[PDB]
Amino acid sequence: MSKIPPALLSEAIQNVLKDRKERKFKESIDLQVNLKNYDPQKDKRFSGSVRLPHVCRPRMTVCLLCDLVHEDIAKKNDVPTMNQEELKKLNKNKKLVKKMCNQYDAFLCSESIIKTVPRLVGPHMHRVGKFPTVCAQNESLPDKVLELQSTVKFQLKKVLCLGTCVGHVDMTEDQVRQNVVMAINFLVSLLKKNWQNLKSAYIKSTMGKSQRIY
Amino acid sequence: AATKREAPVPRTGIIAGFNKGYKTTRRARRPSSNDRYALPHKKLRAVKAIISDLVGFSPMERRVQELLRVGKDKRALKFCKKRLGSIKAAKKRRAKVEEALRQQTK
Amino acid sequence: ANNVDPIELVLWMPTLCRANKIPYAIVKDKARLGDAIGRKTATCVAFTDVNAEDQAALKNLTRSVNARFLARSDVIRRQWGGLQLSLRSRAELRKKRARTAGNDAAAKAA
Amino acid sequence: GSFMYLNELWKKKSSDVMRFIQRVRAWEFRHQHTIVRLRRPTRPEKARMVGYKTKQGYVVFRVRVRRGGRKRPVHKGITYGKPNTAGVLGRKLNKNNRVVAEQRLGKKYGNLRVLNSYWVNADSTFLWYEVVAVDPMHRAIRRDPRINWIVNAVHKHREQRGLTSAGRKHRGLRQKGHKASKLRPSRRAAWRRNNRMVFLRKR
RNA sequence: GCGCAAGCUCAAAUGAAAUACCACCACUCGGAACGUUGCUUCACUUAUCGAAUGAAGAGACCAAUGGUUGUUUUGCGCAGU
RNA sequence: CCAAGAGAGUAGCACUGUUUGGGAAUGCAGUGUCAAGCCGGCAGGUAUUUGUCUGCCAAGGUUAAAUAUAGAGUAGGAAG
RNA sequence: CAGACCUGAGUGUGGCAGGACCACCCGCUAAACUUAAGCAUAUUACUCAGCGGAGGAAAAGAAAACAACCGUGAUUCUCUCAGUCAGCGGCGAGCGAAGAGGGAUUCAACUCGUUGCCGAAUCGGGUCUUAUAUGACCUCGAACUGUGGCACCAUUUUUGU
Repeated sequence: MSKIPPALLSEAIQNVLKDRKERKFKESIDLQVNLKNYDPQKDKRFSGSVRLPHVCRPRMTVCLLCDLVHEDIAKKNDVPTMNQEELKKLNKNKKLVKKMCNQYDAFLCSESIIKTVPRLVGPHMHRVGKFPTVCAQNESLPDKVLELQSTVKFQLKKVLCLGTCVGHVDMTEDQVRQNVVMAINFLVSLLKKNWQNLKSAYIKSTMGKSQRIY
Repeated sequence: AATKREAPVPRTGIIAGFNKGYKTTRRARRPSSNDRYALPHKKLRAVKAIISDLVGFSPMERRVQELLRVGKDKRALKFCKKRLGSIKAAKKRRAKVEEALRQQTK
Repeated sequence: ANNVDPIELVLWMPTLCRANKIPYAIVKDKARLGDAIGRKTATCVAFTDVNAEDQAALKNLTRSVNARFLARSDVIRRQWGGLQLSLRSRAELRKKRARTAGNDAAAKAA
Repeated sequence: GSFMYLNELWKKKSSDVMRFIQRVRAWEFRHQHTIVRLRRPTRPEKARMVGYKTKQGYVVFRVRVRRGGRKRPVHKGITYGKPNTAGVLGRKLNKNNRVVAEQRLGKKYGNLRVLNSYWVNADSTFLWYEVVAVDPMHRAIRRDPRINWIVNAVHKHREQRGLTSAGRKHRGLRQKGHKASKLRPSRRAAWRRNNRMVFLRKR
């Protein structure tokens, strides 16, 4: 999918977007990828970070030891700080696991607790694709979260269909299509069977149906 | 086939260790016309195919074909190997049915 | 010819003809053929030529024959031959067996 | 050369179409007596290519031989013996059916020389081979200087000495040296050779 | 967050394990369509097979007919070349 | 102005047996099964795939001479 | 509208075959005794016996070999290797080879079927000529294809058409 043999207009996503209804409501466009055929107890699945230019993803949590530098300073500039104790409390209930993956795109963690952060929160962060990156006491927080913010997650499981959000209608038709293109370009460049087990891909608006890419 | 015969082999230059006995002076072999061996001597194909067409298929051929038609295509692993015998043959059948169908289909 | 000692000997031919997209007829008997050549029977036959004078009729025919043979051939390639029991058995399903009457003998009346 | 077609066509054994042909033949033989002269082969392609070339002296036979294998005949199927060659359907039968067939043709008359023979059919019962047999007496044939070799003293039979290629197959002839070996001087001769005795002139 | 509404949400909340914008890997039946092909009915009569005979009346005879046996000039329908 | 015309239920494979010094198979025979885009086919003594590379081109068809004679060989020598 | 053709009979007509012989051959087939201190595997033996069937010898024979070369070039046979570092094998008993080299012998090599082969089959049988072919003519074997030509070494591949 995504393309046409003489490369004129090229063609599927462009027809789907051009035909697509316009509306005043703020329609997300999400990508539905469908997997089929694999070598199950031979394969390690895909728990992968797909980076998508322009996805509406930027928000983020900073794990530090509790002292003035820079945990107190991060609270007064209104950054969520999660100390070692708080991080353990976050992890358990099924109410909270969904709002952590859904309401954060970047994770930052302190230098003086570097062994401890993999040991504790790593399984949740794995599927998310935005693993905690190092934060020093001299760190600039907005300058460190770069590609984590562009990340969207692929978690294969035995999933024959997961949905991801490739952008909104506020992101151009080139950005939503470039994100599905980029997504396939990451999937191909990350999955061992590339696109052999890629049955179908679709983009769908908030109040639009799903349209297949050929 | 002629993919195996052409200006071969300036063997070199001394015994053992990747080179051996004498820096050849590789005579002009092989004008070997038994490379006539079938090829697509057009005749072969032509006939074979007509008749091939004329006869339809075999039960099996069809059988495997079914498998394809579904896509049980590691199957026939067996059919081709056992039925035809040997791994090459297997390959050979495999093409053979498959092709015929695939283009047949258009 | 459709009457020949191995039919196998010639079997590929209509097909071939068809392949060569040439006019081909399914013609009866070896014997008469034999006779135009004066042999006891005769085996395969074609015209390359004649004289033009004779052509027109030939042409008419050729079309029909091919129409009856090549153009349809494929269809003929669908259409199987054979299957046939004795008479008796026809008569049977027509009769004592399957059509004595209303059926085999079932309901005629209503 | 039409045979080119013929041959391939002829390879199509395993099919319905053939099996028609086969079937008629399979009623025909099945109706029919054991060994018959033919006014032409039913498989000309092999025949001509195993050499049939249209004139007298060339004689055609169709021949019926029971297939299967065989028992070791023993009265009442009893062997005393040490174990080894045992079983009712024991020793399997070295000579080939074709060969027997030819040979039986060889026995069948007081003339014919198998030029060769090919299988035409087999059923559940009989193998049919169509046998190209020659008489070596026709004056034209005898006249024929191409074939006249056939006439000669070595030809007081052939088939039972194992002279067809097939016979020669069971007779084992392959020129592949280390798969040619032993039989190359017959079975026996070589044995005689190989187990020679101390003929040393001097010592 | 969603939408016409708005319900549930979300962002409550517990338990053993949690959902609207909702993309889905978790049984089971369910079908024709999906034409194929597998085992199966029971259809049949032509291979085979048993018997029988110097192969001595198979079928076409029954009601007012059959023959859907046809084959078939011929017709119409269709469809096609 | 190009052609370029080489062996099938055989080859093969299974299976069985038999057979071989020949070994994860030397053959053969039976039975079943059953091959060639021809970038082919056959061979290259550890099974295989897998790939090269190396040697040939089978499966129809004829062919002195140099050898034998081995017990029972026949014409005509030579002998111990 | 009408009588074949085709096949299978029966004659006539001309051959052939049998059985011999069978030392050696050529096929085929195919013991046990023995040994293993037993013995079944093994061995004997792929021998005996049996059977078929030839010759003056037969057999074999012209690459789907050998190789691993500085290469070889039908077969056969001999010598050789090697009773072996090939090896098989109650792995024991017992078994067990090839290649090459030297060498003898040899100037040994050969066809058809898939190639346009084709102005009444170029053929063959018969006939009749010619003193044989040839000539000739039928017969009618033969266009279900015999001839010729050509035969994956070539033809010059290929292109100098």
